[PDB]
Amino acid sequence: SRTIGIIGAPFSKGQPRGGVEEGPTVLRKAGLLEKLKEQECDVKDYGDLPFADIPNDSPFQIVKNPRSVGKASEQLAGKVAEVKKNGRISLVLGGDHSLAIGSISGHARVHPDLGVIWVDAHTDINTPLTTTSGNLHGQPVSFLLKELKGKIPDVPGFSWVTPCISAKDIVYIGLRDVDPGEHYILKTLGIKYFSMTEVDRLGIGKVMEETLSYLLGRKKRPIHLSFDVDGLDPSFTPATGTPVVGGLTYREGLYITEEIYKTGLLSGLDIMEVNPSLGKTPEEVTRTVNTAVAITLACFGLAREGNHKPIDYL
Amino acid sequence: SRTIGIIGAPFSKGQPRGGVEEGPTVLRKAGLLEKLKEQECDVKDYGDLPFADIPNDSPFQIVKNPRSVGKASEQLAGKVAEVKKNGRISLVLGGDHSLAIGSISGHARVHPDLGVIWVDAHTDINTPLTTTSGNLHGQPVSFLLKELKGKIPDVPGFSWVTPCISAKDIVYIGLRDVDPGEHYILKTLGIKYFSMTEVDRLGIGKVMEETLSYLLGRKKRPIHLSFDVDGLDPSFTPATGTPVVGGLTYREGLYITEEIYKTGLLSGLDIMEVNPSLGKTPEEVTRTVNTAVAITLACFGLAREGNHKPIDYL
Amino acid sequence: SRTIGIIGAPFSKGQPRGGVEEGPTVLRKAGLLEKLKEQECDVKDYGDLPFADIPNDSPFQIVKNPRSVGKASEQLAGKVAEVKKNGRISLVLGGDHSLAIGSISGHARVHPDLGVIWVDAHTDINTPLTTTSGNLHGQPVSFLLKELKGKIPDVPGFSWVTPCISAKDIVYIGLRDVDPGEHYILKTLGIKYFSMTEVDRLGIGKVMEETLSYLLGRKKRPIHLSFDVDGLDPSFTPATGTPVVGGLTYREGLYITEEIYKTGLLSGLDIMEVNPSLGKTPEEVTRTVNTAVAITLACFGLAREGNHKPIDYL
Ligand SMILES: N[C@](CCCC[B-](O)(O)O)(CCN1CCCCC1)C(=O)O
Ligand SMILES: N[C@](CCCC[B-](O)(O)O)(CCN1CCCCC1)C(=O)O
Ligand SMILES: N[C@](CCCC[B-](O)(O)O)(CCN1CCCCC1)C(=O)O
Ligand SMILES: [Mn+2]
Ligand SMILES: [Mn+2]
Ligand SMILES: [Mn+2]
Ligand SMILES: [Mn+2]
Ligand SMILES: [Mn+2]
Ligand SMILES: [Mn+2]
Repeated sequence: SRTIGIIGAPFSKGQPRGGVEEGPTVLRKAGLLEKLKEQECDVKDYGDLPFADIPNDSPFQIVKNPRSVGKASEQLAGKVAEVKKNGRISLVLGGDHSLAIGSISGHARVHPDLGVIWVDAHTDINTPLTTTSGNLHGQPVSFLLKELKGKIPDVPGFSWVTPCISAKDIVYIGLRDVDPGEHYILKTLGIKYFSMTEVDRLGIGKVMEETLSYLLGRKKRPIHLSFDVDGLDPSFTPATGTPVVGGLTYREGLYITEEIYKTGLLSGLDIMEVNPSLGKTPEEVTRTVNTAVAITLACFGLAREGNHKPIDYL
Repeated sequence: SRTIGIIGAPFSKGQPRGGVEEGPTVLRKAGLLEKLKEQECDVKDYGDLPFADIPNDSPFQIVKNPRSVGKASEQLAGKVAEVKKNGRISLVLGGDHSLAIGSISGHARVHPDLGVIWVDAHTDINTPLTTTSGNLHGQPVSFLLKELKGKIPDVPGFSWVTPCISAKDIVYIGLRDVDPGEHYILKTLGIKYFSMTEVDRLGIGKVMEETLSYLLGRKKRPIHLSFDVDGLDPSFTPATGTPVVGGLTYREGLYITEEIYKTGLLSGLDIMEVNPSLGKTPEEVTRTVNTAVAITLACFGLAREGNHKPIDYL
Repeated sequence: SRTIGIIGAPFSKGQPRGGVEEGPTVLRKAGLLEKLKEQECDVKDYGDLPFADIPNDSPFQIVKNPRSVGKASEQLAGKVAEVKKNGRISLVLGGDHSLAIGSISGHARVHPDLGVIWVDAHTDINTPLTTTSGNLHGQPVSFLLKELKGKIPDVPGFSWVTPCISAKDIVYIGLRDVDPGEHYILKTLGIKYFSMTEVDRLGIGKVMEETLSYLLGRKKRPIHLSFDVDGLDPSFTPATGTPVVGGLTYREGLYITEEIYKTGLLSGLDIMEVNPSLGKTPEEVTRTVNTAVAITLACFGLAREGNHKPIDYL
């Protein structure tokens, strides 16, 4: 049975806009925990993380808020490892995507053999040196990849980081706004990716087959799904900081997560970048939160074909 | 040549909301009959059915308005059988989906070998015992299936019903909100279905190929298409009683119906659950009615590639 | 390297509505030339064409503004041939689609072996005799096809036209509103087409593979892409004169143009039928222009997976 440990991560300093901190709150108030319980799920809530203010946090070169971002991820890694040791699937409610450094790092402490599926409009693989924005939510993958050690400078706040995945252990789905440095890294390291071009070419059906065969073909292993809500088209998730048109549909989002659930190997989940304050209308917030909840429920067994308990309904 | 008998079925008591009775009216005022004539069609209008008021209709256990629903379907079955005996394709304008009991039953009197394609967000296969709503528009398939006789109680109003299809004679397309009891029946009886998950997996092209091969592979036979407008996404058909997000697109809807037309075997058609009173704006009503008309026109030969008469246009 | 010659064609008299003349202006003000320069491109601007007023232009039978349309295309053919002789890809900003007579004709003077890809909701293949509207933007293909000479009357303004393509040298993508005479011609001449039905059936991936294999399988040759913005769904390009629902998505539009870019054979491009005055809101205009610019940028190398210069980014 599929058993979850919920971790709230109200953190925003990996990017400029403030409202992403309210991510955990609006998802919970949408009745996420209750809805999980209403399906097959054993849910334990490990609460929202207290991220202390680090008021003295001047840029490292162009990299903004490095100490705050680093500490938040350090804290999150500790909590994720704790929930994993308790035999539960970690469900991190973000919060900006810089937290993926902490989420994946903590997960990997307990399950070093994890494979990562990254659903996003962006690769989030800028280094502190290639970034032109300095926003750390556009950099987390570079901190995790072994191949890029010695390319990442000693950024204050990140001394605790030990890269825990290789180029072969991650697959991107949804990419349509990739920086030139990022594209260079992508091609250089030979990372498997399905940009929107590939999804258009192959269909999401083949994308998922290829994705799961790629990661699980050799050996079954724990899956970490890091889901940036901006992976989906802004017509479905508008209340987010860096929306890009031409995204994955609602249907494609549910297909990805249904197929992932059915492997029985989902081990860690990030639901990131929901910013209710960026909704142009109340309905836009509602639509974004509703979609994020739907995505989450699919990850833990809710199937569009229907679900039933193991009894005779007739 | 493709020859039609139109039957209006202004009936609503299979569900709570009243405006679905206006279905026939708004479709006709959209110029449906004229547009059919403007393509290849021989159209006879058998008028709107007069459904008498049965004011004494207390629930049967939780099942609501059983006598009214039963009589409406009994009447409709008689009219459908009449149009079929006249060598015409019955076109039923609904009205709520409980009327499918009458439509399919009457059709099957004349053509017992029919196969059913059911386009819907829902399976509509609750029994009077499994339903939690009591709304009969969520139950019609259970009354039609031979396998489920002895599971259906003697509901007042339905003594005339004799189940006329087996589990193998129906294919669902579009399913994304299926009750647990319904999912149990679906899996137990081995009914062929393409939920939105399958449509996402395979593409509507393969779905239609599989659907038609399934029903027609052994032997050519009459097709009954029961089309709930909520099968399509609410972005296309919002003025309907039980909308569910993540539906079939407009394009997928036309593809389904184009492919069905081209078999030359369409024998019965239901266009159900249009409720103009549920449109949030006049445009939403217009959009819903326009889409329903477009779907209908495709069923009778209107092709997106173009149509032409058998002459030399040059 | 991919090298462009921009030609503004502010012309509207191939159809009734006036604002399409502002096409070049709003695309340029959207920063199109700058954005092309911001990617790999050598851009020369050959300016906007001065189309003299021909006030004496009474209908030829039902065909409207024949002399004005004919002269505009004659002028455009001269400019396109000039840019082609200069070793550049002609980029024509329309303007209504009647200008395709001039664009393709001029291109073909320099590269007689061109193949045409026509992205549109319409076939634009009515002759002056089959048209029921008389609008010349619905007729340009008939003037270009060799097979139809002797079917085209001596329309004033078009004596300069010499048909330059055969039935085999054109592929349509996007068709969903085709007149009966047009469908007759399509089927009679055996022209390759992918209506929305085929796109639904096969997926845009297979459509592009088949399209390019069809045109380029035997021999590599220059490609002319004539892109009517109404090929895309009106949810993406609403500010256009003849919108039709159920169109190609934004994603499909970018996939078509990405795949075309990657052949290295794009030789001529038309971006047609943008009419800012038909936007119901400022945002609709913006959305239409934004989409058209995005389509154009994809034709000249902008890839959703990312782009990078030939250096070491690390
Ligand atoms: N690549 C960006 C966006 C990162 C998004 C983070 B994610 O996916 O968690 O939301 C954007 C860089 N871009 C450079 C030029 C254009 C504007 C900013 C960056 O800041 O590095
Ligand atoms: N399955 C439902 C909806 C039926 C829709 C009828 B159709 O497709 O003609 O429109 C809904 C049951 N559901 C149970 C719990 C949630 C709310 C109601 C039911 O009432 O049985
Ligand atoms: N086929 C039409 C539309 C042409 C669109 C031109 B394009 O693709 O550049 O935008 C429409 C003919 N139709 C006949 C009956 C219905 C209304 C007009 C025509 O005018 O010939
Ligand atoms: Mn992102
Ligand atoms: Mn991200
Ligand atoms: Mn339904
Ligand atoms: Mn139904
Ligand atoms: Mn057009
Ligand atoms: Mn056109």
